[PDB]
Amino acid sequence: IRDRSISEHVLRTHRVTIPFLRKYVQYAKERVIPQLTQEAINVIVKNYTDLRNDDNTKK
Amino acid sequence: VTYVHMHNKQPDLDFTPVEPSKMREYIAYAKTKRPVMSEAVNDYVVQAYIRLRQDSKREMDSKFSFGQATPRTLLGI
Repeated sequence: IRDRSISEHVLRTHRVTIPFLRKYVQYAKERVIPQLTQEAINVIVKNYTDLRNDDNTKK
Repeated sequence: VTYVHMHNKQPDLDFTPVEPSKMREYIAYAKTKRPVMSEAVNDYVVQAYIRLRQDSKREMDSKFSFGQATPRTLLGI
């Protein structure tokens, strides 16, 4: 099934856009920086303790 | 660490930091003192070095304790 998805992909290869994209990219640099809020603390405090307590039992 | 990006200053209601320009001036004024020792503090250090010299040389191993105790240790302290 994975080989099938490889199959018709390369076959149609040899027979929304990029220039719109980099306009959307470089516009976001000079006016889009955000600032952290109170809701950003409460999840990652609970989450990072799990990253120390149980990921060390794996990797 | 999360409070670092909330603001640009860490301590809160318990401590105020020392600015470095005023800090170094108090350092530099302290650099012109030259304290001199006494005789009672001479007595306290000698037997305390015998504390260090005795228990360092009872292991003589490659264990968690380090090998040798220099006289330069007393030169520092």
